[PDB]
Amino acid sequence: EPEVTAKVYFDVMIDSEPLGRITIGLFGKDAPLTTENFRQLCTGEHGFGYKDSIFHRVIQNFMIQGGDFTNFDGTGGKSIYGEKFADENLNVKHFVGALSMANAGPNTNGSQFFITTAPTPWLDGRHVVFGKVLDGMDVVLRIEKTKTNSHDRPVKPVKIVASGEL
Amino acid sequence: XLLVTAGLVLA
Repeated sequence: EPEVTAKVYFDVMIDSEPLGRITIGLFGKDAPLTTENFRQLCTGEHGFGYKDSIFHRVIQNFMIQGGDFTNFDGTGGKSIYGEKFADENLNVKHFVGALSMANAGPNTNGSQFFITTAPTPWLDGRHVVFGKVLDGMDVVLRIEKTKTNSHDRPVKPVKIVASGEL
Repeated sequence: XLLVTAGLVLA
């Protein structure tokens, strides 16, 4: 597994009820452009960011998705390098607790990411794994069970009330 | 299937 260079966090809440904090580690050396994008969206430096956004797609035994802070349905989001950016590294493989980039085909990374809650090998080579949950994995296994409707969207919104850096 | 896309979301 890659070396962790930086640490970010998400304080999560499901409809007024605080769940806790997800501390994430970032593989800065194996995917510098990608982790930088992530880091700066966590702080909010450029005006926009993951703060107040939600996890619009949660699927038990698979993953939880988020990062659409411009449409909240999974059709939006934007990187700090404009609209989209090429995939830096596709050599790192997925594992439970990994941070990976969600996309729309090759070289279409934006701001949407997912955290895996089970083995997703069939995804290797197509999504840039750029980090791992260092702590707050139980907070992730909590969200995973929340009630969703068709389209796998959370009935009660799962919100990132605060995101930052350590 | 089991994909994590941004926009379409298929099988």
